[PDB]
Amino acid sequence: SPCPGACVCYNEPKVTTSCPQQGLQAVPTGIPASSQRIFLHGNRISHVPAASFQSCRNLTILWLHSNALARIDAAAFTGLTLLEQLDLSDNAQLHVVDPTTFHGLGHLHTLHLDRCGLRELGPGLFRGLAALQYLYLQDNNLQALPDNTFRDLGNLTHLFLHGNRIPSVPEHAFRGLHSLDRLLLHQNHVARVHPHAFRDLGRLMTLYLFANNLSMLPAEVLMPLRSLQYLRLNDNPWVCDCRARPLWAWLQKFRGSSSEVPCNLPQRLADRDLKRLAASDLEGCAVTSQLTDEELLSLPKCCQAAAH
Amino acid sequence: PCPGACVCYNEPKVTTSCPQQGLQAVPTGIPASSQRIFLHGNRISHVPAASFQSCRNLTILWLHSNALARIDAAAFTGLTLLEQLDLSDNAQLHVVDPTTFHGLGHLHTLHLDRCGLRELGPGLFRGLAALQYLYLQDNNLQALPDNTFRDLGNLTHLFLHGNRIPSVPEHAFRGLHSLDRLLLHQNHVARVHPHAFRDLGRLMTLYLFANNLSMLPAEVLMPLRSLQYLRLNDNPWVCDCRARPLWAWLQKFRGSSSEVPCNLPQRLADRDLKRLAASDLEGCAVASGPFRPIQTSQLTDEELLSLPKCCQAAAHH
Amino acid sequence: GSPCPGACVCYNEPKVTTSCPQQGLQAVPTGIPASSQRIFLHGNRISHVPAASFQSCRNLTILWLHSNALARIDAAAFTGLTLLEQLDLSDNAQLHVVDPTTFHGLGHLHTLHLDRCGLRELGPGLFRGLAALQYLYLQDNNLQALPDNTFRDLGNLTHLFLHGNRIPSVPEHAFRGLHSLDRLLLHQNHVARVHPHAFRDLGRLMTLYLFANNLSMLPAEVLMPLRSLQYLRLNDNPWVCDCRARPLWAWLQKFRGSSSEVPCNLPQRLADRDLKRLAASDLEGCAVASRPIQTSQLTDEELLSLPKCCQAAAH
Amino acid sequence: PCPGACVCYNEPKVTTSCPQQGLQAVPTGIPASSQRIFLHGNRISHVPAASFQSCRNLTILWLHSNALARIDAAAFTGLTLLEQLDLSDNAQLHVVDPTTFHGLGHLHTLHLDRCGLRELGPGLFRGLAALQYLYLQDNNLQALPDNTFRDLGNLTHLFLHGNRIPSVPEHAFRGLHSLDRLLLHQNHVARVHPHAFRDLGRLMTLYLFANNLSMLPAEVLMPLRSLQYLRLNDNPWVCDCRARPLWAWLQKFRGSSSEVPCNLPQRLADRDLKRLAASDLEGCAVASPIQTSQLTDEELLSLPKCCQAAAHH
Ligand SMILES: *[C@@H]1O[C@H](CO)[C@@H](O)[C@H](O)[C@H]1NC(C)=O
Ligand SMILES: *[C@@H]1O[C@H](CO)[C@@H](O)[C@H](O)[C@H]1NC(C)=O
Ligand SMILES: *[C@@H]1O[C@H](CO)[C@@H](O)[C@H](O)[C@H]1NC(C)=O
Ligand SMILES: *[C@@H]1O[C@H](CO)[C@@H](O)[C@H](O)[C@H]1NC(C)=O
Ligand SMILES: *[C@@H]1O[C@H](CO)[C@@H](O)[C@H](O)[C@H]1NC(C)=O
Ligand SMILES: *[C@@H]1O[C@H](CO)[C@@H](O)[C@H](O)[C@H]1NC(C)=O
Ligand SMILES: *[C@@H]1O[C@H](CO)[C@@H](O)[C@H](O)[C@H]1NC(C)=O
Ligand SMILES: *[C@@H]1O[C@H](CO)[C@@H](O)[C@H](O)[C@H]1NC(C)=O
Ligand SMILES: *[C@@H]1O[C@H](CO)[C@@H](O)[C@H](O)[C@H]1NC(C)=O
Ligand SMILES: *[C@@H]1O[C@H](CO)[C@@H](O)[C@H](O)[C@H]1NC(C)=O
Ligand SMILES: *[C@@H]1O[C@H](CO)[C@@H](O)[C@H](O)[C@H]1NC(C)=O
Ligand SMILES: *[C@@H]1O[C@H](CO)[C@@H](O)[C@H](O)[C@H]1NC(C)=O
Ligand SMILES: [Cl-]
Ligand SMILES: [Cl-]
Ligand SMILES: [Cl-]
Ligand SMILES: [Cl-]
Ligand SMILES: [Cl-]
Ligand SMILES: [Cl-]
Ligand SMILES: [Cl-]
Ligand SMILES: [Cl-]
Ligand SMILES: [Cl-]
Ligand SMILES: [Cl-]
Ligand SMILES: [Cl-]
Ligand SMILES: [Cl-]
Ligand SMILES: [Cl-]
Ligand SMILES: [Cl-]
Ligand SMILES: [Cl-]
Ligand SMILES: [Cl-]
Ligand SMILES: [Cl-]
Ligand SMILES: [Cl-]
Ligand SMILES: [Cl-]
Ligand SMILES: [Cl-]
Ligand SMILES: [Cl-]
Ligand SMILES: [Cl-]
Ligand SMILES: [Cl-]
Ligand SMILES: [Cl-]
Ligand SMILES: [Cl-]
Ligand SMILES: [Cl-]
Ligand SMILES: [Cl-]
Ligand SMILES: [Cl-]
Ligand SMILES: [Cl-]
Ligand SMILES: [Cl-]
Ligand SMILES: [Cl-]
Ligand SMILES: [Cl-]
Ligand SMILES: [Cl-]
Ligand SMILES: [Cl-]
Ligand SMILES: [Cl-]
Ligand SMILES: [Cl-]
Ligand SMILES: [Cl-]
Ligand SMILES: [Cl-]
Ligand SMILES: [Cl-]
Ligand SMILES: [Cl-]
Ligand SMILES: [Cl-]
Ligand SMILES: [Cl-]
Ligand SMILES: [Cl-]
Ligand SMILES: [Cl-]
Ligand SMILES: [Cl-]
Ligand SMILES: [Cl-]
Repeated sequence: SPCPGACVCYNEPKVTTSCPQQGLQAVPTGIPASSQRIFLHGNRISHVPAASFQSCRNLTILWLHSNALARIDAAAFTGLTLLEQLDLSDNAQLHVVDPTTFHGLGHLHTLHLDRCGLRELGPGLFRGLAALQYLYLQDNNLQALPDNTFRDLGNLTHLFLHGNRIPSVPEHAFRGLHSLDRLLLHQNHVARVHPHAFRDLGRLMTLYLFANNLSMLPAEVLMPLRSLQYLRLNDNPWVCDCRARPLWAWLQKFRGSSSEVPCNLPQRLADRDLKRLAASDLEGCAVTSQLTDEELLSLPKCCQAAAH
Repeated sequence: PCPGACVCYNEPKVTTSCPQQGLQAVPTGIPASSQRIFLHGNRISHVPAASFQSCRNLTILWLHSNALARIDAAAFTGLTLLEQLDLSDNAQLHVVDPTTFHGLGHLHTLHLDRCGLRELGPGLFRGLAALQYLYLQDNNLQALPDNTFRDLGNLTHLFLHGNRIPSVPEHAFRGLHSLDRLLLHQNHVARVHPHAFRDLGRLMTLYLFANNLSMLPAEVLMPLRSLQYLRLNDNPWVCDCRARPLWAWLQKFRGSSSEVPCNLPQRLADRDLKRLAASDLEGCAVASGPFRPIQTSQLTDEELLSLPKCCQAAAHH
Repeated sequence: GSPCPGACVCYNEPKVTTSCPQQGLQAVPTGIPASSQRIFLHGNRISHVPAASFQSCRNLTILWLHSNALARIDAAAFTGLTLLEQLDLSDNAQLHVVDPTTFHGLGHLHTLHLDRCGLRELGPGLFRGLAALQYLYLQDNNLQALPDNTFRDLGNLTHLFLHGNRIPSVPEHAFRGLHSLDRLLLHQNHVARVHPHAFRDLGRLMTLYLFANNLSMLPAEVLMPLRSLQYLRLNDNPWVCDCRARPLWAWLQKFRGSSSEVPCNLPQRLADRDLKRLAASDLEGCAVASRPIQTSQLTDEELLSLPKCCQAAAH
Repeated sequence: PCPGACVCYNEPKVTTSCPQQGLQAVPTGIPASSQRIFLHGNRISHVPAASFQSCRNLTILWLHSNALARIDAAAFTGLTLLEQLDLSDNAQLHVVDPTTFHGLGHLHTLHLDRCGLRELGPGLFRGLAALQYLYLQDNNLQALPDNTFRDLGNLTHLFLHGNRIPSVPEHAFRGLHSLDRLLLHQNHVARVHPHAFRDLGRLMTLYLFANNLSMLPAEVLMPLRSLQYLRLNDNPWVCDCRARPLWAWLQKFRGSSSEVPCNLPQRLADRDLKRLAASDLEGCAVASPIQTSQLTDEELLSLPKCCQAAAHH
């Protein structure tokens, strides 16, 4: 019954404790235990200690974005077995989340972790979140997409990873994401997508890969994407020589929608859209042609053969 | 001995035919060997259990356009050779007992349109594994519960237009793996659950026009691999970020579709979603709640929760 | 109506019951309470069951009509009885025939007693749609055949009683559909042969009675689908212990379950020997029905109708 | 820092051990890195959600032989690395909230015996796909609801003896396809549904002794293809017509079984059913001494089907 001074409390449609943008630097004491939704966003809260909301057993929505979170205790969400939506975004100094923090939240549907200065995704961080549908991880400081990071997320439909520093997509980065509809990887440092990286993405409808470091994309990697409707590939250093031939053909047959695929090399094809190129425009190796054998091994197969 | 108000003959099937004779009840003395009985266009109001009990070989029963107020739950129990049952155009019938069709394993067509039906009780279509045509249009249905058609694995046609169905839950159409044509137009459909059409891999025609769809998840169309024709006009489509998945689906789809006219935002009013470019679909156009012409920036976080996810993303950043 | 019929006793516990057995009733009594869940009319002298004889008793689950004087059952006798679970029509020896559509629509029927009803045949469609049926009693009738697909809808049937009839053989598809059958009683008939693959659908069968019949041989291959077999009775059959008995002999050696004795009727040298206890070398040559008649003097038509090993013999 | 009543050490696993210290509450200050906690033999009465919340890596929790009156539904929610949970010998616990074990997808053993349990609530064992050992013996259970163990695809041992289970319904043991050992002795089991053991194809050992079975359908034993040892003694077996299916099964079964002593009729008292001949099983021995001929058709409805046949002849 006693509502905290910084807060407004009401009962319909859900029991709500709302205290946003009140300059709070700590979670207010005396939050009604029957709260189903708690809005603490836009304050200056620095920490989330253990069991900060433990009495609110019926909590389904916890809003904590745009604070000054520097640390979240691994036991911060004790008691919140029914939590469905958790927004922790826009806390640029958070940097790290203990890998066990979200454990046991089997009702979680939405998790906002964007703009949290996250340096890495720890092992087990998203384990057990079988009901999760939306995962926001964009605009962090991620430098890797480790294998099996999303392995338990069989119900995930939306995965937002744009605006990090992801250098590549390993084979099993997206293992287990059989329900994924939308995958956004634009504005990273992706220089390559491993073969079979999209093996589990039979339901994917939308894939953004623009503003990355791709010089090539084997058509074979796109072949599991049988539900694909929309593909974005612009602003990549595409090399339109022999290595572009598979992607070129795939683009000709694909009935969905796609962006331009502008050539960056060779110079004679600069600013040409690959989709509009004739097959005979794709010749030789672009990369100076005589190289070290170790460097020759690092080039596409058609370049190694073009030397011969 | 043929009833006075009737005409009886034996080929091609034993038939008792007495339509539009102003009959106040089912006539007595219908030949027990009857296979086809045409009693439509009369003034019959009840069908007790004993009415057709002697007609063991009955396969076709026509009772449409009568004055049916009631059908006994045991009216057809022993008549399991029944193949076609037309009970339509009896507007005051209002309700059919959920056990009325149990055991009719040879039934192929069931007409229940224009019967003022208020609801489909649990188990109404249970066990009808041979049913091919089901007419339920122009009734007073206000709900399409999960598993209503669970056993209709052989149904090819399902008519549901002209009711007041407000939404399609996830398992409303579970089990309909033979369905070819599904007509849901002229209802109040405001939303379709993303996996509502999971079993409709053979569906060729789908009507959803004249409803209340502000958006349709492209995900719900994805299982419709046999789809050839899709009707979507006369819905209040919102052509903002929420329309992006459907927009892409419409570009790739090789079958035929109606226009998808944008209702909001105003700058895109009467534009066709099919003809829009991706860049046209940016941001959020608030089409729900009180204070109806409103900017997303003016909405609390709590208010944003009722909007599409992509609207929430647009408002915050 | 709600008052109890004169010849009856009515009570509510445990189920609403109308009980009028052995009252000398010649017809179904009027005024049986519509709320009846159970009706006992056995041991009277009821001569027929006309259309809708109990149609108001919508909650009826048990209808007892055995040991009456039924000469006819109207095809629509059981109108209204959608919830009927146990129907006992047994011991009406002058009934002779049931209209093939009489039980149609009785989807809750679990038990059906039709034994000792003088039944001359099982009409096409007689047991159609009885998906819940578990017990079917057909013993001590006058059945002269088991037509194909007679039981094809009886997927939940566990007990089938057919003894004391005049069934002459078991055709290939007689028992199609009986995937749940546990006990099959076929004794005291005239079974001269069991068609190969006749037991194809009886993988759950635990008990098979074939004694007091006219079997001269049983291919071991016909028993092979019976993976659940526990008990097999085969006595009182004119078993012929020649070359034709070799497969059954081998089967009996390996069989881990229980079986009766299998007494040899021919040849005379092995008369009344138990096939189970014979050595394989005791099984030789071919003994035709018949002084023993040689294969050598037989017609080719007759020869073709003998077991394969007999045809091979003397050839 | 190790709590005064405890001993703490690192190898082989980080362990906090404080058993039999007369503790009335879970000690505060248990090291967060604890993988194993031994608090058995104390007098602990409550387990609030906060108790073990900081022990994120907790794998083994021993709480047996305490005074538990209550376990909070959120007591283990975040501790999803739990593999062994021993809550046994807390006779006043009586109820475990149906959500208590949700999300424990690494749980391998769960001890709930001697907890005075009155019921198993819906969803109590939901999602425990890793569970191998489940102890539920010596409680106060009066029913085994359908689908109680539906998700326990990896369960090998299930102990249910010493309860008051009156019957086994058709789908009580649905889902238990890895089950090796099932102990149901010392209950009140009067009947087992014919298809109750449908999913128990790997079952090797079945204890049904000290119950109230007057008969057991052979049909229920048929799917038990791996069965090796069956205990059936100390039941009031009726060796009349209703025993014929079990009689035959007993003749064919090549694993081991206890004696199956007849309780009725008097002429076969204390005889082993396994040793009887088929001719010894005839007619109906009515539980009362009442003749079969004297029985009304109404009364016969509550008897085995073969008794109805033996009565009417
Ligand atoms: C949660 O909701 C339930 C059901 O309305 C209620 O009984 C319970 O008291 C609530 N819990 C809290 C902590 O308010
Ligand atoms: C995932 O979504 C499906 C519906 O698509 C739902 O039935 C299921 O309960 C959800 N959760 C899990 C763990 O499958
Ligand atoms: C990736 O591309 C950016 C331009 O968008 C460039 O500045 C950067 O050096 C590239 N990095 C690598 C590793 O190629
Ligand atoms: C129904 O059809 C069967 C077979 O054609 C026939 O024997 C019977 O007389 C017909 N009529 C009735 C009322 O059963
Ligand atoms: C469905 O229809 C086909 C022919 O259209 C038929 O062969 C099949 O038996 C029907 N299925 C059922 C379950 O009756
Ligand atoms: C649906 O739209 C029609 C016209 O477009 C309107 O008359 C009706 O009120 C709407 N229904 C709902 C529930 O908003
Ligand atoms: C059958 O039982 C139902 C519910 O017990 C009752 O409402 C109904 O009146 C009964 N029918 C008759 C004919 O008594
Ligand atoms: C047949 O038996 C199965 C197994 O007990 C049961 O689930 C099913 O409901 C039964 N069928 C009918 C029609 O009663
Ligand atoms: C059937 O067996 C009996 C044995 O009592 C025998 O009398 C009868 O002739 C046999 N029937 C045939 C057709 O051989
Ligand atoms: C759990 O173990 C990991 C190492 O696997 C360690 O980094 C972490 O600090 C441990 N957690 C606690 C609360 O001790
Ligand atoms: C079940 O057991 C198998 C074999 O021991 C194992 O591979 C599997 O991981 C187990 N399941 C779980 C959920 O641990
Ligand atoms: C079996 O039931 C009887 C009374 O019905 C009871 O005395 C006996 O203790 C029961 N058996 C067991 C093992 O509890
Ligand atoms: Cl609440
Ligand atoms: Cl804010
Ligand atoms: Cl903290
Ligand atoms: Cl959500
Ligand atoms: Cl993104
Ligand atoms: Cl999408
Ligand atoms: Cl390729
Ligand atoms: Cl792009
Ligand atoms: Cl170009
Ligand atoms: Cl290449
Ligand atoms: Cl070359
Ligand atoms: Cl008309
Ligand atoms: Cl009128
Ligand atoms: Cl009526
Ligand atoms: Cl329609
Ligand atoms: Cl069509
Ligand atoms: Cl979608
Ligand atoms: Cl349209
Ligand atoms: Cl149009
Ligand atoms: Cl506008
Ligand atoms: Cl347009
Ligand atoms: Cl964003
Ligand atoms: Cl009698
Ligand atoms: Cl009659
Ligand atoms: Cl029999
Ligand atoms: Cl049996
Ligand atoms: Cl034959
Ligand atoms: Cl053979
Ligand atoms: Cl025998
Ligand atoms: Cl001889
Ligand atoms: Cl001998
Ligand atoms: Cl042969
Ligand atoms: Cl140590
Ligand atoms: Cl102890
Ligand atoms: Cl351990
Ligand atoms: Cl023990
Ligand atoms: Cl035990
Ligand atoms: Cl049995
Ligand atoms: Cl024992
Ligand atoms: Cl065995
Ligand atoms: Cl066995
Ligand atoms: Cl003995
Ligand atoms: Cl008894
Ligand atoms: Cl009696
Ligand atoms: Cl029995
Ligand atoms: Cl008998």
